[PDB]
Amino acid sequence: DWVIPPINLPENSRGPFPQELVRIRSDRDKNLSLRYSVTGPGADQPPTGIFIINPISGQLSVTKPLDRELIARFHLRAHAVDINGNQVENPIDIVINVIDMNDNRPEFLHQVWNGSVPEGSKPGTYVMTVTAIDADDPNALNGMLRYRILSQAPSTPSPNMFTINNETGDIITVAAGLDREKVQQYTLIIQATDMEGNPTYGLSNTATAVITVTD
Ligand SMILES: [Ca+2]
Ligand SMILES: [Ca+2]
Ligand SMILES: [Ca+2]
Repeated sequence: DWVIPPINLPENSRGPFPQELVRIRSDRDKNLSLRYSVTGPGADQPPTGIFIINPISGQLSVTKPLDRELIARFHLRAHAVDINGNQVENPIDIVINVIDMNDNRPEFLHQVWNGSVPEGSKPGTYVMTVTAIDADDPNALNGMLRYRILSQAPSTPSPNMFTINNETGDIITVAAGLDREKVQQYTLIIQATDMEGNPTYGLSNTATAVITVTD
């Protein structure tokens, strides 16, 4: 059977509601006198009443701003009986996909990671891996994040003893001169702006790390 073309709607619509879309209707009204209704979540079920369908005509409409993070796609189903309450057309399916929008800053799991790194270690050594997550869609720039170190402290010897794999997020050293008696531990702030690190559309957020130099 031919399948009904999916309506794609982005969350956080700005109304006014009800918004207009498709007009699902049966060609029986060519002599008959139909009447419609919808079913399934958003219709006659939780959120009950988000998708309404003008009994007559068939305009299919949505009554509120949506959010992909609660329900991404809707599997509604339209029906049609004639005024003598028969049943002329088998219920047809309808899919309302909800498209992603970057409306979720990235969280960092632990807001305070900890770790160590040996005494005076050769550069490029691996110290620890911090990570973050983003509720927005993963195969999307709204869910693709990148990490960077905003600050280090103490500021000596070199005010940049570490680095962090912009993609995977594991701290690495690039400078030498680590001495647990000259500096027992470091405190770094870690940012993780999303949108593929994009600075003017990515939503940032932070967490910090304490690197304990091993003796
Ligand atoms: Ca949301
Ligand atoms: Ca985001
Ligand atoms: Ca989202």
